[PDB]
Amino acid sequence: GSHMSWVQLGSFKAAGTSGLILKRCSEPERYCLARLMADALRGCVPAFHGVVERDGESYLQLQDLLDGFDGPCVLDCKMGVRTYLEEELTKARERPKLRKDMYKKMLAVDPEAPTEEEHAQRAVTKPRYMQWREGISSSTTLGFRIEGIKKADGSCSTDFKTTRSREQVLRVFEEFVQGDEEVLRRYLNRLQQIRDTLEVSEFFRRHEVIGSSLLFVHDHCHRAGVWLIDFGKTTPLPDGQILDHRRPWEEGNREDGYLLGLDNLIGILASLAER
Ligand SMILES: Nc1ncnc2c1ncn2[C@@H]1O[C@H](COP(=O)(O)OP(=O)(O)NP(=O)(O)O)[C@@H](O)[C@H]1O
Ligand SMILES: O=P(O)(O)O[C@@H]1[C@@H](O)[C@@H](O)[C@@H](OP(=O)(O)O)[C@H](OP(=O)(O)O)[C@H]1O
Ligand SMILES: [Mn+2]
Ligand SMILES: [Mn+2]
Repeated sequence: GSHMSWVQLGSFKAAGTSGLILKRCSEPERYCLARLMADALRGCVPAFHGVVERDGESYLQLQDLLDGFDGPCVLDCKMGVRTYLEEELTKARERPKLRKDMYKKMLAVDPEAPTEEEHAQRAVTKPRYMQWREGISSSTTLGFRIEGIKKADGSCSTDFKTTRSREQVLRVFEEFVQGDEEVLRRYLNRLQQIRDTLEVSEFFRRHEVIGSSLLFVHDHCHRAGVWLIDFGKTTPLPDGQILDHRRPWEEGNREDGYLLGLDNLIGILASLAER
């Protein structure tokens, strides 16, 4: 029905118009959604209708991706081998912002993960925290990770920080689709068509795509959709340089491994389909 329905049952706000949702405006994301409405990827992303002012603050007017669905099941998949901007590595070297919260969140999962100095600081840098998160999840090895699942009653889970192996990921999607062969076939058809669109997209070859997700939505009527969301960390390459989105990331090359992720994701769903 609507995302705000689930939020009720915080960058998001209810829109006045039916089938729309408001997201806190960010300059990079607004720039990206405007470009995307004129790109090959237009149909692979939520409709962007412009910006509205609400309680003296700027909001993106977006398609509510849950509108078409009757009690939607939702899975958010963060795409890429790298999940932070290269500029974070520079800031952490010249002027580190020590994060006590990120130390705690790290300590919780692996008490041996922090260094002697991090233990002394009770704090880590963001890039260090994000690189650690990439390695204990599937991000580093498969180029994506499951972030959360969110059904319509309100039953939700974010308990996937150590979902890392191909077979672990397959079992999460297995549980998500609950043996619905039609939903899985539709998901795979949609991902195949998204990969084809990304491989010809003028936007995609010219932009570093960090921290974006694929949103999987299905319902008990076997309706299934997938969209790219969250362009808040998607930035243009300088002087007409391009990415292949498959080759390994090395500081300076701005590679995101987005298509390495999508290739592996398609391979896992295709594997599940044959079980
Ligand atoms: N257009 C949309 N329609 C419906 N639901 C949406 C839409 N965009 C986002 N959502 C939901 O909101 C969640 C967060 O979206 P996202 O764009 O990643 O926001 P964010 O504030 O950047 N969150 P995060 O990346 O986790 O720090 C998604 O996982 C969906 O469940
Ligand atoms: O709690 P988690 O999931 O272990 O870590 C989150 C991470 O998932 C992501 O939401 C990140 O925001 P980003 O993608 O850079 O916009 C957050 O960073 P920050 O706290 O907002 O700096 C970081 O904490
Ligand atoms: Mn996001
Ligand atoms: Mn985000």
